Amino acid sequence: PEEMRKRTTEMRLMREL
Amino acid sequence: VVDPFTRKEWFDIKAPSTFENRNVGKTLVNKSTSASDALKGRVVEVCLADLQGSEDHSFRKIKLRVDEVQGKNLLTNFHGMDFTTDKLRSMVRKWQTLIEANVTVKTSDDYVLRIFAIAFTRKQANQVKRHSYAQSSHIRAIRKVISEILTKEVQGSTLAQLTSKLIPEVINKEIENATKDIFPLQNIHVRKVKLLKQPKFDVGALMALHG
Amino acid sequence: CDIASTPLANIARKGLLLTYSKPLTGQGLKTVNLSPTERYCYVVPRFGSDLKIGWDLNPIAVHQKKQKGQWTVIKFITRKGFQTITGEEKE
Amino acid sequence: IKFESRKIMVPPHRMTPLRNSWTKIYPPLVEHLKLQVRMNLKTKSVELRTNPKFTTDPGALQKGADFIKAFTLGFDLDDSIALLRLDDLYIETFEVKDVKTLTGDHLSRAIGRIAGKDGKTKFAIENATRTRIVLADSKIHILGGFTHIRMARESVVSLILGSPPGKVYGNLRTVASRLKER
Amino acid sequence: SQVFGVARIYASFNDTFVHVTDLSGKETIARVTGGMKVKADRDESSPYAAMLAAQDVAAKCKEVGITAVHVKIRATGGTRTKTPGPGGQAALRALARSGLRIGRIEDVTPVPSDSTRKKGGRRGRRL
RNA sequence: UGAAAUUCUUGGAUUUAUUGAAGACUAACUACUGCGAAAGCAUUUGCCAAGGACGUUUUCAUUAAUCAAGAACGAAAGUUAGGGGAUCGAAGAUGAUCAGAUACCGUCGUAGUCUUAACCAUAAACUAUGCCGACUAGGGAUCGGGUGGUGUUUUUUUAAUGAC
Ligand SMILES: [Mg+2]
Ligand SMILES: [Mg+2]
Ligand SMILES: [Mg+2]
Ligand SMILES: [Mg+2]
Ligand SMILES: [Mg+2]
Repeated sequence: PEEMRKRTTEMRLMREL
Repeated sequence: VVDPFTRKEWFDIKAPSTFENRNVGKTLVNKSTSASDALKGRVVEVCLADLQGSEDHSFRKIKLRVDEVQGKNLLTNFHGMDFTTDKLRSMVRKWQTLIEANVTVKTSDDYVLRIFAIAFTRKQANQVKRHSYAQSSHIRAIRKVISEILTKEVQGSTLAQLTSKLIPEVINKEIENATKDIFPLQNIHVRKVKLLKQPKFDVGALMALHG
Repeated sequence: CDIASTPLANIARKGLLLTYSKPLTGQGLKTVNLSPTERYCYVVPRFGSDLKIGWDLNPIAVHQKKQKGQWTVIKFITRKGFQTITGEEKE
Repeated sequence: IKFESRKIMVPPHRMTPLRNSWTKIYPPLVEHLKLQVRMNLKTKSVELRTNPKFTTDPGALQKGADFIKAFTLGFDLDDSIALLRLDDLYIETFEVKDVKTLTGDHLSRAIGRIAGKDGKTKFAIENATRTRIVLADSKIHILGGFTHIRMARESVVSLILGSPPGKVYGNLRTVASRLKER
Repeated sequence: SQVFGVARIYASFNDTFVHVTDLSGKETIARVTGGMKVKADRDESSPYAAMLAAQDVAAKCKEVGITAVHVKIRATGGTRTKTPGPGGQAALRALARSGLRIGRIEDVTPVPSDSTRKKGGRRGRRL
């Protein structure tokens, strides 16, 4: 599903944060 | 005591038939006492968007040298290619590896030239790492592949055919397809083309090029 | 009558008197980040409207949300609630 | 008023703030300047074009282009809106490296010295010189009037060369007083 | 029906140049500098100098026949600053207001891959 | 320049464009991340040898830690003899010597900056923090290797690799 993309985005935000 | 523009005369430049729009403006010169000597060797740089009528080429500029003159028409030939500085500064970004290759090669018409290609690593769809640096081995492999592709494309073609390849960016597609397995990439482009040496002039090759 | 600092901030919150400083940093005071758009942090509320006299109030634990890219205070938090939140993130 | 176009490429790190603020960006451009606005997602650049029928001010298109460019460099929206409102605001830019070749911890401290604790030193300069300063890593941009920006540049350069913030702050008060006199 | 030129703007610290030439660049149509439009050397770099300079070149260009110009702004570059200053911006704004069509705006500041040592020295310059 | 003045300039300066020559340096990517005993180390390609870590049901069996004596290297500056001499530039000369936020500014520039064969062996040569060995908390990020998945992408024939 496309919800997987959302999981990638939020993890990306965490890591860079 | 003399306004120079009284003695000036206007001339209209024309482009290669490889480009869609042959009209690229006009220039001027002192009238012959000859004008042709001043016209020969003149170069004009123009964005590919104007010649092809599409904004997709807005970041690409072509330098064309005046090689012949006939009846106020200045017949030019391809002399060089480059990108706009803004586009290059846009492509270069933090947290990625810049891979650049340069190759010196001569066409089938004895046009010795130098091609500079640039590319950048990219993160994949499921990437969660901040950056996408590539190991030096991958960089070297990609550089070898790019150099081989550029040499093959240039050697097995004429200069007009070379530009016919540059305009649709087929070479970039071939490069990314070849370098795909080594490492995912983005912004693969033929950054620059320099014309180092020129063969003996042949007006026939210019007329046939211009129809 | 007299008013304590924290109640004053709550009453001024729905008015235009109250402004929030940037999140504080240090031991004890730390920005617990629930999510890209959620965080819990201590701020220094400023009461009053540089031509008038305003002053800073006692630091308070607040719940901040990134709505339209700006951090907006939704609710105030007690010290115990903030401390529990910090542990809840650690576990 | 002829049909013309402008393009300004927004860098990746600023476009989300453009998304954050764009609701307040297209209104002034379209109503006041009578400018027809768009940005290309494919190229990620704002496209401005002069509409010959409705646009009236010849300088509108360039005014809008600089307005976005002001926003692109990192200036806050309202700070950039002054550019649309006025006509005598310009942006000055330079690197620390032209002032002095600072690297490593020397470079980091120089940037910190300009900003000051909690940005106070930068907040000092902006008010005294009546300008705005954006400290984009080693990249400095100053927005304001021509005479105003030059005083701001001098103070910033003094900090880079090693002048301690305190003596710089004292000078700012002096020039600030002279600004009120004139 | 639309003949093009190139408006070369060189914005230095102490003056601004407005130089309009043909597309090739070889033949100059009109060159004006902030020095000629101002009484004192201090205001040569002033934007007020630039707008006077820009307007004069625009007036000459209309007389010649040039109606559109491609803008190639630049700074001193080299080992010095790489971004055009306010003088260049003011001239560019004037050209738009002058009525000449602005085809394309591009920065061609000389940017060195790696350069020689700068004038300032170790302790710096531009106190 | 704060304003000027030495300076160049109707023999065309500054600026534009087509080239050519010389000597340095490797921007942006670039990050206290990586390598090296340290000093240090950044364009492409080839050759020469060298090295950590990882994997090993391979091999020798105490061969090891520290180290007065003694030896190799040792930033920048500096000396001897050749070469080179673009930029910057101690010294020296010279314009101006009016005004305190811009109060040390400008022009010419010797030695040097580069390189070859040897000397000199000093730095805040800093983690102001000897070397080897053991033990004493949780947490997720990164660099190199390795193991595992019936995980995604790719090979757009499969696949196997590569990247996640
Ligand atoms: Mg690396
Ligand atoms: Mg010598
Ligand atoms: Mg020795
Ligand atoms: Mg050191
Ligand atoms: Mg130990």
